[PDB]
Amino acid sequence: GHMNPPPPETSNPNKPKRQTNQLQYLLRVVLKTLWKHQFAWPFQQPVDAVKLNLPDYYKIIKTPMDMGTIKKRLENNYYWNAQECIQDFNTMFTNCYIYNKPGDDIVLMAEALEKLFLQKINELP
Ligand SMILES: Cc1nnn(C)c1-c1cnc2c3cc(F)c(C(C)(C)O)cc3n([C@H](c3ccccc3)C3CCOCC3)c2c1
Ligand code: NA
Repeated sequence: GHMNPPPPETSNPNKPKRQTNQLQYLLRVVLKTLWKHQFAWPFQQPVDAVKLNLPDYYKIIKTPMDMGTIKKRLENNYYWNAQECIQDFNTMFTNCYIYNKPGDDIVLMAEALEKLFLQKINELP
């Protein structure tokens, strides 16, 4: 009846690459801190709508994003500007709030990670 879309692209080999203080901070400080949070595990890979039986997930969410994709993107120097990476983290949180309702365990988890994300991102060098 329903299948998953392909996961987001994690490499852009025809684009030029660079290291900046903000991109290193996004990988080694922001992503590293969120990845090891007690409630990070549902956000470390794309939503498997097939395994989780969510046939409406990819009908409601057209810009899926997850930390596993952000991690691979940062490791492949996918981002040239730190604001592109920040936008992917914000898309991941906004998708969770769009699909789910307050009081849902996944939302409580998302709100805790979002608080930690905002604390580290507000200190962006
Ligand atoms: C939905 C949704 N919307 N945004 N996100 C980011 C999600 C999301 C993403 N990944 C997982 C996920 C990955 C898993 F591997 C497992 C296993 C197979 C081990 O059970 C469960 C997983 N669930 C559960 C879940 C929530 C609602 C409906 C069905 C399943 C959560 C997990 C946390 O506790 C509460 C229930 C996810 C929800
Ligand atoms: Na909601």
